Amino acid sequence: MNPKRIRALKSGKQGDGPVVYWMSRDQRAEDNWALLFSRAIAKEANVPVVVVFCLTDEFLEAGIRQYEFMLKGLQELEVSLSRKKIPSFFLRGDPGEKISRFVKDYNAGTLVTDFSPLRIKNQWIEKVISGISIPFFEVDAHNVVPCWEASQKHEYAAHTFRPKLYALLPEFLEEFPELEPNSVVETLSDVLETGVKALLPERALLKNKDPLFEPWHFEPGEKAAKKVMESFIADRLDSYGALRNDPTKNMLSNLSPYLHFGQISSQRVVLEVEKAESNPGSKKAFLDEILIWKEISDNFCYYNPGYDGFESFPSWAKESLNAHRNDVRSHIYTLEEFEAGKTHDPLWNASQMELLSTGKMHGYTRMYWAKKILEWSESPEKALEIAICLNDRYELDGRDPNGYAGIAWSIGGVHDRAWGEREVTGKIRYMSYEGCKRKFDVKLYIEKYS
Ligand SMILES: Cc1cc2nc3c(=O)[nH]c(=O)nc-3n(C[C@H](O)[C@H](O)[C@H](O)COP(=O)(O)OP(=O)(O)OC[C@H]3O[C@@H](n4cnc5c(N)ncnc54)[C@H](O)[C@@H]3O)c2cc1C
Repeated sequence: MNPKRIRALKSGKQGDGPVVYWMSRDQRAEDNWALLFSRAIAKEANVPVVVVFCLTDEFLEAGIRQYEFMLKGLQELEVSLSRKKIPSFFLRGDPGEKISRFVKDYNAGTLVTDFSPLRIKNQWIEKVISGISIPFFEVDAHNVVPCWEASQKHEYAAHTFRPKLYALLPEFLEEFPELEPNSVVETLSDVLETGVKALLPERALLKNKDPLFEPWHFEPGEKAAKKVMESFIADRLDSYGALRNDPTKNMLSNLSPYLHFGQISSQRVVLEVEKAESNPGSKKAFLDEILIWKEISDNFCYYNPGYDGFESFPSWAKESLNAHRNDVRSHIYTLEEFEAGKTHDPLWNASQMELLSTGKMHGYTRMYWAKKILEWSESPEKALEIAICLNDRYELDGRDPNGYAGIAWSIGGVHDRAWGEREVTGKIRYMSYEGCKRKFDVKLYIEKYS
C-alpha cells in the first residue's frame, strides 16, 4: 500500500463516480498495484471500481500472433474480474476519444492508469488529459521499484543502476495484499473474430501458404503464466546460470510474452525465486535480468524521448559509428531479405525462423541477430529501423521497453562500453560466427530451424 508507486497526472475536481482503472500494460487481476490502488480509492469514497481496456487502431501494425495472445488472456481476465464483482469494459478506437466519452457517459470520479514509458502511451495520455476534469492518477504496476524512484536520470550502465535498485529492494519488494471484491461494450469473441479477418492478408507464410506461426509454444492467460513460473523454478532455475547462453537448450524462463502483456507480475516472480532454495549462482544471474536489465529498459525509455533513435546512443558510440559511416559494407540486405531469412549467414538465418515460427527468439541469438543487421546495412539508422520493424512485427514480447533498450544495446552500445575498433561497426561490441561456434553447438540450432 506504499503511495510512492502513484503519480498524479492532473489534479482536478474529484468526482463522486466509479473509479475507472484504464488498464493498458498490466493485463492481470492478481498482483496489480494499479488495480489494488483503484480499489483502495473506491473504498475510501464508498463507490464501486471498474476496469476499462481500449482496443486501439494500432493492432494492424502487428500480426495475429500478438493479437490472439492478448485477447485470449483478456477473455480469461474478464471472468476473473467478474468473480470479484468487477465489471470489465472493452472499447474499440482511439483512447483519447474513447476514454473521454466513457468518463462523461458513466460519470467517472477518479481515473487510474498503469505506467508505461512508451511514446504511444504518452500520446494517449496527452489526449485524455485534454478531455477530462476528474483526477488522473498513474501507477507503476510493472516495476518492483517505481521507475521515477529508482533513478531520476538516465543510467549509463548496469554497474551504476544495480546499487540504486538493490538499496530500494527492502522497501518496495513486498507481498501483495488480496484484491477484496467490490461492495455491490458487446462481446470479446466478435472483436477477435473481426480482428483476425483484417489481419489475415498480412499472415506470414512459407511458399506453400501454410502459416509459419506455431501457437502451441506459449499458452496465453494469467493461469498459464503461473504454471510457466512454477515450471521454471522447479525444473530450470538450477541450470539457468550455466546454460542461459546456449540456444540449443530451452533453459530460459520463457516469461517474456506474459511479462510484456502484464499477464504476470515481475514482483511475483522475484518473490517466488527469492524463496526458492536453488543454485545461488543461477539465482543471482536470473535476478539480474528480471530486475536490473528489465527495469533499466523502462529507465532508458522514460528518460530518453528518442529512445528509438540514433540520438540516444552514447557519445563514444555515435562518434565511433560516424567515423565508420563511409566504410564499404561486406553485404547490404533489404528489409524483405532480412525478413525471409535469405542472408549469407545460416546462423543469422536460423534465428529468423525461430522468430517467425515460435514468436520468441532465444536471448543469446537476439544479440547476434541485431548486431549483424548493423553490419549489413547502409547506415546505423537504417539498421535501427530494420531491427525495430522485425522485432515489433514478429516477437510476442515486442513493442516493449525491453525491445527498444535491447536493440539500443546491440546496435548503439547503450548500457555498454567501447570495444576493439573494427570497420563498419566501430567500437560497438562485435559478435562473430566463429565466436558463437565456441560457445554452443551452432549446427544443432541451425538444423532445428531450417
Ligand atoms: C535486440 C534485443 C531485442 C529484444 N527484444 C525484446 C523485447 O522486444 N521484449 C522483451 O521483453 N525482451 C526483449 N529482449 C530482451 C531479452 O532478450 C528477453 O527478455 C529475453 O530473451 C526473453 O526471453 P526469456 O524470458 O525466456 O529470458 P530470461 O533469461 O528468462 O529473462 C527473464 C526476464 O529477464 C528480462 N530480461 C532478460 N534479459 C533481458 C535483457 N537483455 N534486457 C532486458 N530485460 C531482460 C526479461 O524480462 C526476461 O523476461 C530483447 C533483447 C535484445 C538484445
